[PDB]
Amino acid sequence: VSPVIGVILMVAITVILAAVIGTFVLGLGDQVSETSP
Amino acid sequence: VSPVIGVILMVAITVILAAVIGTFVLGLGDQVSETSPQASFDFDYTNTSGNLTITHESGTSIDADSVSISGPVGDDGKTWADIDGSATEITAGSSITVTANGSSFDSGETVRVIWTSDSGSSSSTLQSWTYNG
Amino acid sequence: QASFDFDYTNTSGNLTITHESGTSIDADSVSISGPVGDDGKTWADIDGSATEITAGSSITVTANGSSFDSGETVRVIWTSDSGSSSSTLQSWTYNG
Amino acid sequence: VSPVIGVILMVAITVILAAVIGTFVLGLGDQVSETSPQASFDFDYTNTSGNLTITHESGTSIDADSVSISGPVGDDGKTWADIDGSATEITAGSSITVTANGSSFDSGETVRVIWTSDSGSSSSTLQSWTYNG
Amino acid sequence: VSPVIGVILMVAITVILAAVIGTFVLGLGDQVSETSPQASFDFDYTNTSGNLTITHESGTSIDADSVSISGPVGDDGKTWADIDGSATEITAGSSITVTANGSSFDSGETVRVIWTSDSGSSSSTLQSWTYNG
Amino acid sequence: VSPVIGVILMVAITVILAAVIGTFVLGLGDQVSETSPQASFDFDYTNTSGNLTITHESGTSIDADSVSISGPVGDDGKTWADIDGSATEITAGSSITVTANGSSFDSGETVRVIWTSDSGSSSSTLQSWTYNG
Repeated sequence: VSPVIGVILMVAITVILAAVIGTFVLGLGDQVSETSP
Repeated sequence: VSPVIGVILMVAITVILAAVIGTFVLGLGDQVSETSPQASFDFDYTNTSGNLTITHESGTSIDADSVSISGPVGDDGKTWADIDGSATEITAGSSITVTANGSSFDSGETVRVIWTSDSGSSSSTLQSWTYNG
Repeated sequence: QASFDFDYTNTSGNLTITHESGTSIDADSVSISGPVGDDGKTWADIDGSATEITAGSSITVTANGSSFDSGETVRVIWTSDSGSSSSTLQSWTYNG
Repeated sequence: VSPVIGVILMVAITVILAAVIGTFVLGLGDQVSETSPQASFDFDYTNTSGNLTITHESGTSIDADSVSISGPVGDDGKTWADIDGSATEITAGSSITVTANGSSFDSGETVRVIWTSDSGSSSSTLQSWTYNG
Repeated sequence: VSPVIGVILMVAITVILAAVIGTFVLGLGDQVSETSPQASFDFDYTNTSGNLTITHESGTSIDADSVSISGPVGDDGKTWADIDGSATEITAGSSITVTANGSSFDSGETVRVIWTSDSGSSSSTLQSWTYNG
Repeated sequence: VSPVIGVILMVAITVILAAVIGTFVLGLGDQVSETSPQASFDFDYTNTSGNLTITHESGTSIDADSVSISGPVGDDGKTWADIDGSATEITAGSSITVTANGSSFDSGETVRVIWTSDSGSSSSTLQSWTYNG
């Protein structure tokens, strides 16, 4: 029983941590634009 | 006689206790679900008028009622389907326009794009934008 | 022994309960108890013509009033043929 | 007697709970697919008539029903296979002509080339063009 | 009496089943090893005689018995240590010469440099050369 | 009577054995902590006098008592806060000067910057410099 629950909680942590990285890298990539004439 | 009765009562206790654990572990395992969409957005700010435009660049298609804008803007806390009249899905090329609260932004003010699940028990920040003067 | 999936939609207040995996259950042995409109009715009553509960079978109940409040629980309950035993198959709590 | 029965019931719970996780992780892993084509386009604008020509320069071959034009132009929201009568693939040297809505563009107006997947659950912006006076 | 015996038999089953898993996972973990060398090679072809020269440019040192040539050439399937008489290592400046099968190459014919591990259960293509007329 | 007593004694054994595992796994899980700072340093050597200058370029701020210099230099094994009189933090623009042991370096001699944790049970090499003639 306990191994399956451990797997569930590890997956739950992984999803949140991946979202946290995704927001940061997307915001970092949006910053570059607007060349000058 | 007594050993057999003891065995019977021990089995009777075991069945109930196993059911009690089973309910708990099944309920615990049902809790994990509902991942959030992955997409990219473009923030375009004009200082003369204070208008900020948010456009969908690439990624999955998102329900317009699951996305809301939070920040120091006039349209604060409203969904993407409210800010424009008739949106239903957010695909590439879709945009909305909000205005900075007052008439302009101040350095260090953030505007976020937020996703909320259908049950309302999960949320995520899709993207955020900070004004850096 | 079986597993169920609870799917709640906040806009309309509808909660869907689906059989995921496990044994087959008589639809007259299972009832729903909770602050919902279909309270105390069996699985065979909520839908017109059910006879067995196998994987992929679902029912839809509605939150009493028009929405749930945080901390309200809905249970799935099994009752034996003689009526002298009962058990809670699964329960769902709304946590805002 | 009771320890063996407890073991039996614990194994019975374990099997179901493992199946419940397996379904979820398999469904999560099936979601990622369908990358977008990489290609380059040439935008050619004539101010006298307001006509903008979009030509495929180099890159992969693209279905003409997967590409649509979005912008302040008369042919807004139509696919590449609709704007010309009989296109089927987009290879190098293929071009379409749209006209600015009204009779001319205004500075700061953008026209995009957009790819949509067969299921309709993904989109991307291939290229965009902004008129800068 | 019976509960203690049930516990004893359950422990006896647990020990064996744990050993069975342990053997499998240890054998699975032992399988991954033996990465391939990284190096660069120069292919020099002369059309008059049909001779192709392969020279080691830069990178790690490679055993001459681990590298073989495969392609439409006379020395097909032979190791680097066979094509020249007395090679033992492949370092920068080392070269071999093969000849196109027949007396010349045809457009679209490929010659590869291939590494094989000591056990013989892994291989990789170090570099390939295609004749494009 | 005896089955119930057997159950009681089995439960009594189970509780103790579970506590014994719990202590071990909790202690094992407490061990992982204390990551090291990430920063960049500039090494500037003058051959006439044998002086090597180490400057903080960019990165996080570091306690001056957590960083020491190891190498064939006069100030060997001393912390960054000892080499200069009154340092407390290492931020960008902070530098120290050490002198090569003897009066000059020899080719192949390395100087390291080393971080040590507060408990003293972890260390890392921040950056190293080798003199290549």
